[PDB]
Amino acid sequence: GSSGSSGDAAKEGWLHFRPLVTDKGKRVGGSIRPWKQMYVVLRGHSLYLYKDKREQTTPSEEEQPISVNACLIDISYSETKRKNVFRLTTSDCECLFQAEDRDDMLAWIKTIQESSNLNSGPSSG
Repeated sequence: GSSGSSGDAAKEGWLHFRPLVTDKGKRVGGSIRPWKQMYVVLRGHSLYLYKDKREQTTPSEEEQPISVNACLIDISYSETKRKNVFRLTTSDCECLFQAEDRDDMLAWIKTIQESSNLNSGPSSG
């Protein structure tokens, strides 16, 4: 699916990004911030978040990009009042992602899981 779908991002849409931790050499007592709502865009193998949908062409503003090339998605536990939420863990850091409609959620999980996974698809012919 190349040279067709407009844009340069596999998928895009508003989602709640809740990181588990960013630092390692720091002893903190509790998460730094709760569920954050920022436009999340998937371009290639990196996740570019945005506090607003004013402009995508440009990179993030304050939140650094996260690599998903080797991440691990898993339907977040079914305990959080938040429904249709998938948990993603990148070799660099870990975070969460919520959705609106189940159908929509599944879409993301797939799209991403497809990017991270080996791109050894049939590119012959």
